[PDB]
Amino acid sequence: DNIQGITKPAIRRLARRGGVKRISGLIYEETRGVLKVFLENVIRDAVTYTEHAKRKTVTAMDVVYALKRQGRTLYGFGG
Amino acid sequence: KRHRKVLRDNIQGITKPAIRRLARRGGVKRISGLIYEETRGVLKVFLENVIRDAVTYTEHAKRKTVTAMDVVYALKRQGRTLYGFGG
Amino acid sequence: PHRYRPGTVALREIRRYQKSTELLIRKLPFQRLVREIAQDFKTDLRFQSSAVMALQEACEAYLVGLFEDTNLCAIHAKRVTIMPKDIQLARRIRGERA
Amino acid sequence: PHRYRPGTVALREIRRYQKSTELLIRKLPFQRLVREIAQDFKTDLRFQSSAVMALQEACEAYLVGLFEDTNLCAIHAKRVTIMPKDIQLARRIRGERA
Amino acid sequence: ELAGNAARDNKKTRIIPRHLQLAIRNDEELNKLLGRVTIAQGGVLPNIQAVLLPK
Amino acid sequence: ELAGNAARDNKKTRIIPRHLQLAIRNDEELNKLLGRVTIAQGGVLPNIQAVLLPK
DNA sequence: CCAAAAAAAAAACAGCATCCCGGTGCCGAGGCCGCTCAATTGGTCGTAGACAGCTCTAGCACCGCTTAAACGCACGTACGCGCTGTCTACCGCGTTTTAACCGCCACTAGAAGCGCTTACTAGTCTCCAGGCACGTGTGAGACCGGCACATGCAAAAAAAAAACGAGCT
DNA sequence: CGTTTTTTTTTTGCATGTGCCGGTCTCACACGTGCCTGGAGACTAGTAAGCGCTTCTAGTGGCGGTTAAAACGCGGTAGACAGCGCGTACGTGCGTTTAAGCGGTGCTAGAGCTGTCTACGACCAATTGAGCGGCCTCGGCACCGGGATGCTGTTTTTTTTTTGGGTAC
Repeated sequence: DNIQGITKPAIRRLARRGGVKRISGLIYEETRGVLKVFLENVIRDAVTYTEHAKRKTVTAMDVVYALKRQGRTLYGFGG
Repeated sequence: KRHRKVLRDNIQGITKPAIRRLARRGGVKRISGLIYEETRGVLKVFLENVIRDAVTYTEHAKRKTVTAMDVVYALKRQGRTLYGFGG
Repeated sequence: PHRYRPGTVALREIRRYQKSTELLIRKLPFQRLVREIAQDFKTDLRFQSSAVMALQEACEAYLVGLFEDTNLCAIHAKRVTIMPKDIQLARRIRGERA
Repeated sequence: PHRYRPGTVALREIRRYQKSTELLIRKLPFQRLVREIAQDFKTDLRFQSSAVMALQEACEAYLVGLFEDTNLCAIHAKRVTIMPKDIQLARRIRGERA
Repeated sequence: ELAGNAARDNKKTRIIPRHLQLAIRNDEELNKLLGRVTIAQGGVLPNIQAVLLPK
Repeated sequence: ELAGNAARDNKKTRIIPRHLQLAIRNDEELNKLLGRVTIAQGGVLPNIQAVLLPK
């Protein structure tokens, strides 16, 4: 329901930093299903750290470990 | 000291029919010419990168013989882990 | 009666947006899409605004990276228009999907 | 005389070798090639016979995986013939290639 | 269990490297567990691309 | 050093997350080192392909 | 209707190679044995982490205003895409060449196992400033704003390599 | 041969971005305090590993022969690749629409630190059988030859679509 909030003009801007000139309209659809799959994977694991600390607030340090888990290390928040 | 053997250039030992059989297993139906010396480029960089690491393991262990197990701590380190040679 | 040619502004937007470092997804519509999915693993959850920020950074950065490869897969097909089959391919090779 | 069409024996070879698991580099040239390279870091190194088999399993697989990735990039440029431009691509996405 | 199933499919009493590969690389889950891992003398699964078949 | 440079190049007397990101991907080695790393507020290098530019 | 014709197809025959069979052979699976060491039992002692309590940080809610951004539609351009003609690279098959691989040989580098000696680091307890949380100041950088100038873009004319005749042999 | 062309250079006018001169403002870098805990120090204690000696695994190298794989050339199929034309899916842009962002305040869930207590794991000693190294047998699986059968490619069998002269309507 909130999936869209990632607007067609938002995707456009990512791809333009991604070095893209011309974009099929079929892609805006595609990008959402990809982005969703990425946040699922990362979130899921990130909460798994929260639920093992037994907190109910998810922390920067919970995401950092879950990204570092997924191969995606994030310099900037704790570390 | 030193003894018989100094190096050679076995790079051309990768018979065309050898690289062709790899690609036939890799689902390839047709193969350009420029292919076979392209592959000789990559395969060479692979081993250099594995054997560098494996040699780095032997030197820690102060041997002169590279084990099966030296190759494996490197191959894994280079995210290409192998099952069938211990570890 | 002035008009630009289909592409010459996209290239201006490219030039511009690489040069800059600000988050190109709006911060609320994301922060909801963080909460929405998160409730599927456990309900009644909070989030440090930093840990929202953490996810936007990594998700924008991820897709930036994926668009580059998908761009490369579409050039490789004698194209400049990227397509879904150019994402599908760049993940297949990335080893994200089968 | 008898004569199959170009491609026909290529199919049978695929099926024949995809089926089996035995090494398709000649173990001698390989060994000399492994030795030859081993020297560049330090000369006069002995190798377990498992160690040269360990590498020859690692290398032959990696490449069969590369030719899978490579054959798609080619079909993905609408072609059947794999090419340099395909192995370059595959490696680039893979990040083995800057 | 699957390694054995493949062996018995193969008509073999003995599980062999091939069989481990066959099993792991058909089950989605095991495959994805063993993504960054090589299975000595396993080869690959019979996967010809369907654009490379006969006309 | 590399980022303290790219501050000078943008007449900046303070390093920011961009200046490191540029420093690090304009040294082939460090780049390779931090190959799987994601820097916050980094952005990419200016880079458009040949086939996208004008004739 | 009864032609094409060419294309497109169907199957009929003929041929080649792979699959699955029993007939054969050996070596590696599988097990049994006997022994060493690593898992268990029992007891002791020290502290990791659980629990209850409290502090207070920061995450959630809402609100109203000021745009920055999203949406939406319109018009046409440039690019996706098919189809087609061409041209030679590659696959197929065969004759010619090569040395991999086989089973064994003898040689001995050095891998690995032992025992001793000792110099090195855990472990304690005492002491204290390095480096933390806290709190204050002020100049970098945000942010304009406009002129000016250099970059690149979209046009609208002007020289320069096709199509178009007539028109001799 | 000197006519229509595209269409390839040439001003041509035009719009953004990049400043480099201004100028004002704000909050985050920067630095200062005060105290507390984490590194410094000196002494003790125990064993990890460095050293010298031995065992004997296993890694090397060379032979000689068999014949499987490497090589090379010829020929033509078929696939790469360019060219060209037809269609609309995208981009550009200005107009309308939304709701994000900002700065603010109100509320308290829960993050997080503190002092207490005791359950559980390390630690330490003795036992004792689990699981190892070694040894030995026989049946699974490699090997081979022979035959059935699926499967490819080349002819022939026929059967359509681009086209083609008669026929009434």
